[PDB]
Amino acid sequence: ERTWIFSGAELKQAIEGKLAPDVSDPEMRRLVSVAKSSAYIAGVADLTSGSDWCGAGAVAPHELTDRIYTYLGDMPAEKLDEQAATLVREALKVSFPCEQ
Amino acid sequence: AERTWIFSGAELKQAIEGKLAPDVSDPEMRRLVSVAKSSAYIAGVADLTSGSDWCGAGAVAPHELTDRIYTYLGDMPAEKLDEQAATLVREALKVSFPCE
Repeated sequence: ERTWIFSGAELKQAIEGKLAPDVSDPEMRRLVSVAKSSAYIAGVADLTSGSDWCGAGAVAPHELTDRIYTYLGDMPAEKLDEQAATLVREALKVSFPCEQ
Repeated sequence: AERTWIFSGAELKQAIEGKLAPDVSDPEMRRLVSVAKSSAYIAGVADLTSGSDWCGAGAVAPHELTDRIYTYLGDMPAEKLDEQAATLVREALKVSFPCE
């Protein structure tokens, strides 16, 4: 019943530099791994900007990764097995809420 | 600047083509990092919208998503490709793999 490309656990591993399994090079596993996490987060952040979270023009990419990493660190194993993107949306919404 | 998005459509199209990692000097590594970014950006959008904007995640291979998105971005004029990539990914997925 898993159909998602990244789980929360895998996105957390990507941020930590651990999600380039098909890369044999060392000390360039890290570059590919964090490129995946940054780009996955960017997909969710770009799509949801101005709807689920606000202030895209005043937030640096590194700040998005930091908030998401903190949030994923808060999640128990059952939530981290679910799709990563919903967790990114939740992190952005609590971090950078839109005025209701 | 009016632009707040991390990837434009033009940048996602360049990433799929292996040309969005300018601070990576080894050519093969530039290509690997670039396509890692495109795959992960698309995955963020695809995972978030699965079962709502597009359907079939269990049966469609990741490479098929990239192929449909690349075709779709190739359909867009330059002004539209300057907009956020994620909404273009959602549009590509919705026309390619519609729900109900």
